[PDB]
Amino acid sequence: KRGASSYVRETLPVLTRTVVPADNSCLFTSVYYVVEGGVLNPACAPEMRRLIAQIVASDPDFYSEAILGKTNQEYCDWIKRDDTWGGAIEISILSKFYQCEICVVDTQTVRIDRFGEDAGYTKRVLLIYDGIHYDPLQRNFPDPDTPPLTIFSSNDDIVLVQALELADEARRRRQ
Amino acid sequence: KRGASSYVRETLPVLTRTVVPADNSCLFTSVYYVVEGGVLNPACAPEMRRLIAQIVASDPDFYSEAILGKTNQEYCDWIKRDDTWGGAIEISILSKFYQCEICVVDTQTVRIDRFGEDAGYTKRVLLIYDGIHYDPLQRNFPDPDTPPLTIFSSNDDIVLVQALELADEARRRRQ
Repeated sequence: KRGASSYVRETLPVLTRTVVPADNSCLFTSVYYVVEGGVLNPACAPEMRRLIAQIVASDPDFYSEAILGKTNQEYCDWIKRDDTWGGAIEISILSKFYQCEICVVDTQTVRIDRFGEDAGYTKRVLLIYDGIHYDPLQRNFPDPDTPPLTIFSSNDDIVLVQALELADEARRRRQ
Repeated sequence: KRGASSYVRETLPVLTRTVVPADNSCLFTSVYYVVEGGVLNPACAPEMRRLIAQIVASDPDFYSEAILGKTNQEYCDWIKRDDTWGGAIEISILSKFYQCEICVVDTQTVRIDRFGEDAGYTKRVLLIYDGIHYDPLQRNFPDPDTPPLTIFSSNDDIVLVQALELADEARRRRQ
């Protein structure tokens, strides 16, 4: 029969995805979810786009065509549209605003893209990206009381270890 | 446009499954794969079953009905059949024989079952189990030269962190 006495069971916290709506707002909704401590607000994008436009218009010395791929005013008009999709340029701006490292695991390349890698921020948050859609990641614990965590120490590299595994498994399921 | 300059890419080694045949030999084939350094030998089971029977018959003081769920002779006849499936009793015996901790991640319970947890072995190997089929796990590296690794230090808990993630993702895909 079974053998239940011949081993010691172990468990640890794991990272899990929380799914946000599959629309062009997903970057903004995912970022809000993790910097807010794990709370979905599907209406956050217009305020976040306005914030990004304010930041970019206020620093044209930095935010030029070479960075934005559009003129500074053209970019600001563009980010304020309700139909545009966010990406790396906006994640970099939001990382600086929130003063938080944003680590995006990419399931197409099995790599983490770290925004704020050298900034000395004390916290990091994680998203997962498949080339079109972003979702937020959180740490779930193996106990019934601890709520999920979305904001990590920037010295916590366990989350990076686990995120990469999740990306690798996703890319293998895709293949 | 794209934003490729605004982040630092990072990667790390990840654990991956190597698939062994979907038949009743899978425990034995998976164990051979990892203790042999990552080599599939689909013909290993008869020799491994004979070894287990020899070990059990040689220590009836320990290997009684309370451990085996059969009489010692009934167990030895049973393990030598070519149609029987291995499980925890056999993993515990093989862990002692190989002097290696065998860590089975269970995708039904999202837990690692550690055989040899307190034995002071200096190496560990990992399998993944879904309630019926075992496959071996290995560490693959993000470079073209390092071959995959199946035998870890028993102080390497990164492999446990990553295995649990893989189990969690498997149980969520099942649901």
